Amino acid sequence: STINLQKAWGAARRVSKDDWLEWLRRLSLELLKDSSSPSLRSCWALAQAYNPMARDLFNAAFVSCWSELNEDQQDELIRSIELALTSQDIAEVTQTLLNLAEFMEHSDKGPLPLRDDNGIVLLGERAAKCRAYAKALHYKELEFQKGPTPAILESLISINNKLQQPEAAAGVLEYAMKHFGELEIQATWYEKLHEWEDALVAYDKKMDTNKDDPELMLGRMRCLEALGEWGQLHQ
Amino acid sequence: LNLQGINESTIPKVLQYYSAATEHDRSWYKAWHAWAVMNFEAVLHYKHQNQARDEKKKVTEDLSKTLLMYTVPAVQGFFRSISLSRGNNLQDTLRVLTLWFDYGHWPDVNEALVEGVKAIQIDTWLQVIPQLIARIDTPRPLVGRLIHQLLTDIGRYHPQALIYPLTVASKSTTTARHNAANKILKNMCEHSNTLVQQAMMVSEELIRVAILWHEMWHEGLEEASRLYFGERNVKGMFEVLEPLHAMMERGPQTLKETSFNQAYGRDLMEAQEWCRKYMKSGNVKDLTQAWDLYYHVFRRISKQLPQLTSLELQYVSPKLLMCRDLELAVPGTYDPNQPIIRIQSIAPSLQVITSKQRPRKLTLMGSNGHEFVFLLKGHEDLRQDERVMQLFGLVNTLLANDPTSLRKNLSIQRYAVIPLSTNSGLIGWVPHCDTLHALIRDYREKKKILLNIEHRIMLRMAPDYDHLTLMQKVEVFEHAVNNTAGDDLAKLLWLKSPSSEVWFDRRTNYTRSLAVMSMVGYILGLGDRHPSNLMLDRLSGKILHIDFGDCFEVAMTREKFPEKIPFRLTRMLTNAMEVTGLDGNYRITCHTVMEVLREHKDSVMAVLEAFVYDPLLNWRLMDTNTALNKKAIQIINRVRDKLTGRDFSHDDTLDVPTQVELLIKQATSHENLCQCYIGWCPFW
Amino acid sequence: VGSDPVILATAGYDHTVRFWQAHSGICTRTVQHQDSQVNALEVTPDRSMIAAAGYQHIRMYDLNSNNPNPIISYDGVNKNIASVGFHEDGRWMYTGGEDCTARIWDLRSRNLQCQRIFQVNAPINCVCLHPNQAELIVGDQSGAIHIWDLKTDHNEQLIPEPEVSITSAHIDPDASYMAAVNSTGNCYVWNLTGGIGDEVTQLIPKTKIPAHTRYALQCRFSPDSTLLATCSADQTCKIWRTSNFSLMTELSIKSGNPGESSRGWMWGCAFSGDSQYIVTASSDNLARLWCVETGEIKREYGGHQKAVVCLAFNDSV
Amino acid sequence: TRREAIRVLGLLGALDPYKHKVNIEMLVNMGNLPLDEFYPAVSMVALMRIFRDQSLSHH
Repeated sequence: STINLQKAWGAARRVSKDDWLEWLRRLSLELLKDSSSPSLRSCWALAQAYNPMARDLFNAAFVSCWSELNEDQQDELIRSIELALTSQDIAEVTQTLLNLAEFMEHSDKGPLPLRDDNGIVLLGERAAKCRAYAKALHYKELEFQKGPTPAILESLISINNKLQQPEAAAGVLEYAMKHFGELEIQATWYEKLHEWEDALVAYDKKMDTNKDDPELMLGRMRCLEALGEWGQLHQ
Repeated sequence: LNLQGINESTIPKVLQYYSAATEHDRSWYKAWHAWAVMNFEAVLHYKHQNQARDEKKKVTEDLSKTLLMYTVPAVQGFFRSISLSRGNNLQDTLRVLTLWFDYGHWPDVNEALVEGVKAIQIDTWLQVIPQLIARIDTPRPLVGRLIHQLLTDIGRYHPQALIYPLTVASKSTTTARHNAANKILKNMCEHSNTLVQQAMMVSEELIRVAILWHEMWHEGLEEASRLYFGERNVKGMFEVLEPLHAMMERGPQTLKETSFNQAYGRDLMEAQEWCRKYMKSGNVKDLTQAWDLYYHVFRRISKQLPQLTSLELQYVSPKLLMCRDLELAVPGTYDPNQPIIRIQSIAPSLQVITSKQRPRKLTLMGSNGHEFVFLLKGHEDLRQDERVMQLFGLVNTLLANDPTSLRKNLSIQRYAVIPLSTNSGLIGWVPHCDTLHALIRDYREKKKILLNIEHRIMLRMAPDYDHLTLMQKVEVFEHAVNNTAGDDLAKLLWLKSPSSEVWFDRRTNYTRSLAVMSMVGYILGLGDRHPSNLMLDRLSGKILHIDFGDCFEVAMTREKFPEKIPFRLTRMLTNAMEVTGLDGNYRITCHTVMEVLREHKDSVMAVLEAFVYDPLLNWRLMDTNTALNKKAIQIINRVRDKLTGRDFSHDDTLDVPTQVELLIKQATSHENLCQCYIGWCPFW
Repeated sequence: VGSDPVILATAGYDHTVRFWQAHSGICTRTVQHQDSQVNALEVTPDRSMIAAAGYQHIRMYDLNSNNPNPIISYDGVNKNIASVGFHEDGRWMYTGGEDCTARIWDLRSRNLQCQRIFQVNAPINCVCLHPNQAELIVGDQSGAIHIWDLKTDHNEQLIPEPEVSITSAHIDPDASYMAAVNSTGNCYVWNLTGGIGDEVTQLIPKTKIPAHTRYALQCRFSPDSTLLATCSADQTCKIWRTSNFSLMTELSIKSGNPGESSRGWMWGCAFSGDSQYIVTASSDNLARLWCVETGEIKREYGGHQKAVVCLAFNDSV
Repeated sequence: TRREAIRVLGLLGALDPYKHKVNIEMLVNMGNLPLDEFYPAVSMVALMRIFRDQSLSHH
């Protein structure tokens, strides 16, 4: 259970969904024999019979295997996690790979050191493609408590219309008034939250200073068709 | 009202203006609702005119003979609203009584109650049963004697929901109050002769389970000693001792009562003889032996107070062991449209909560195979805490018509308070819920952090924290906020949920359900609320509160720095809400509550006229004065001024978002948090 | 100690009151306090003793004799006595409580009670007094400056604006300007009127200056009627003048570290004889001697170990 | 079937879920016990999913 660890990690030969689902089953089989506790061995005889048995005890067999090696092949485990979801993203495979990074942070030993970033952008975009909106809000307080950059708060407005929580996105516009200013306020927030009354002053002060932007031209012409003023729109 | 208002010229105009709308549609509810409200406000306006222009019997007669003319629009306007209410009987029932509470000695009221009481359905007046008993001592032969006719009509259907307010009526203090209650109890024994004699046996023995014999002698000595030693009491000390001297005539019957006889029953009867050696002159040596015996038994009682963890019911009250197969149903949940659910028996052993105020956590046995857990208290105040329980359901009733309130789906849980006596009661314990004192204090040992680690450093900074001035309590506040972290309470929720979809829902339910009583308690006037009264659901995350019994200047009477803090603004309640700012789940949550609590005037002005005018509950205004006419007008004045929102500037009427903004920066800044008591703990 | 015309005393939280000298750098002695705090410090103008006031006690120390003892302790008044007022030579004494009372005390009387009671509707924050017992200026929490007379009770109630919280009040010896700084930072400037035998004192609104943003602590005029300082809690102080209101020197004790805050505030200020030196008390346990015009570090005394709120200052030469 | 079932479900109209609701364990025990006591207390948790009515008839 030591020499054979360097075989099923760096494969990178997965094309069809049979192979992508066959890798995780033998990975769950490999995680069983490394643990010194005898409770993990009894499920190895049942894993050959029951086929979803890989989706039963993969959380408990991960920490007992990660905390056993002598701090040398853990980076190979990180590279095996990171190179598994690079290309050809299957949805349940990404669900399994995000469930591997779930059991660790409930303990008192710290979260997993994936990418030396604790898994913010890499698994969050995969959960956003798999429509996990409860998982998309977990790294938001990771991004907020590690330095507010202007590429954070513009992504939470796109995960609120399909969440149908308008009060969570309504506490965003007044947050930038007394903390951020005026230069960081765009017309993206007024479009997805379905209002077109107070933003017309912003479209007039934005489109008259610079040239006629095409996206702002498409957004300006909705001000007459969403409120019911079809007289000026025909002109 | 927008142009002129109320004067002596628009009163006969609006009568014609509403009787024009009345004659078209008779089945239209508002023609007998709004016209009835317009008739009801005229009596209160005339009373305010009399008390503000004349008083501050020659004017009383000119008021009464004028109200005799305005009676025929007033009394008959409500009964058509109660024959067509169909669900909202919280307003149409009491308004024919409050005038009857004031001027019920009239023959017009006598002929008016014939067509209303004898021509109403039975499913309307099944909710006003405990409220119509507390007016038993009326000297008028017409007002105080209609209840004996009313219980004949009420008691014909559903007799199971009647004895729970009738039990506390036969245990009154003076003589003339409980004689009519004994007459009521003799009148109630004409149906089956099964429920009264067994319900008394259940109630008195559960009171015997609730309080013990040796528990009351603790405060019975602590009062009767300290009054005589500190406040110069002579005759009131015997008045304190005389309920204890009027107890030992029944005699011991059981094993615990025999243990009390062999443990203490030798000097309790004898010490009265020492009192008989005190009444002749007032000597010292003829009484200090009784003080020696009292101080000897006080320590022997106090040594057995940590030795009360689990008890068996055969020692204290084995009267629930002889005969079985009763009909005692579940108290509080008796619905007329649901089948009855009876209780088989009582559990022999039950876990008892040990605390400072000595509660009990009792259980019952249902008929479906499920347990029912209740809280049992004693020597406290809950007669004022049960008058705020009926207003917890009418909010959920009122939020079921406006489409903004339907999109939030409020789930405000409630229960029913069962009265036991003037000092003890039964609290409905909501199962699978918890306070936050058991979460943080068990989570604090998980990260190797002791309790006072934020406190002792302040003792390094300023050991006179309860003695500083106003300007010197400014820098000491933010030392536990800026230095220490605040994401500790947000992780203990993460260590409980199995997934993240339920987790964010429960964490946001922790926040969206605290701003629904923060303004209702602002109307009611809450203050000095320790977090052990919080009630958090450990399955869904709902916010409830208990112990509402210090409102209306009672919380602003004490001298140990009385705070002006309506809702909590510590770091826990701030960092529990997530990182979008401070108005995400607070401003939009308060956007909905304001209209549904503002324009429903008939429901918000139908509850506070009951317990304030209750003569058994005015004593909370007695605790302010170390009379009632000056205070009772100003209470409703303050209620109206908080409902209109004209509390700070009295020039204009502010709208909804400005009034929401007024309840933000009044507790955000630090001038109101440093005028607080040490028990509030702003460093948490 | 008693022969020093520049008297400077600093009190802390560890029951220590220390007298500091000007140009020597030698600590004289310490004064032990009994289980409470001292809220106000003021040198009596007789150049013999010093008065103080704290929680549930009013005591006075000595300047000539080392390690004195309390002889007469006027008690009976509780609940955070903060504001003090004294005679121009050291005869009368006035304490300010929060119970809406204006007590009149004496150092040579017999009764241990007050003389008369003036009732208001708000707790008293600041007390200002004329040196010959003429008028009384009372600041409150609600924002109503009261001018009161000792023998006729001519009330003058002035409400500038609701939702304010004033800090301190001061008047120049020329009796011509008055400044009121709230908790927000609005500096109300009022012009006086030279009425001695008539008590005219009709106030005129000169100029409102919102100088500071955060909370203020204390404002004080210059003895030469030239400058005006307003201490704030944002670790800086922008001193101004009277005539033209020009920014001369911004005394900034800020750190610049975003990961380390709450070092020390600008608690107390004291103008010198020619308005050149100033005494600065902070919470960093480093008593610095800043300058008015230049604004640099001259002397440094790390003697005290706890925070300092008030000081005692006298230039009785 | 697919092109007509959409017509059936769309010719009725829309529907709100708040009126529809009027008509109509795994990670908990680990939060109290440490990892040394959870590793024997998980295998039967991995064994009771076989004890749901399906996967017994062949093994």
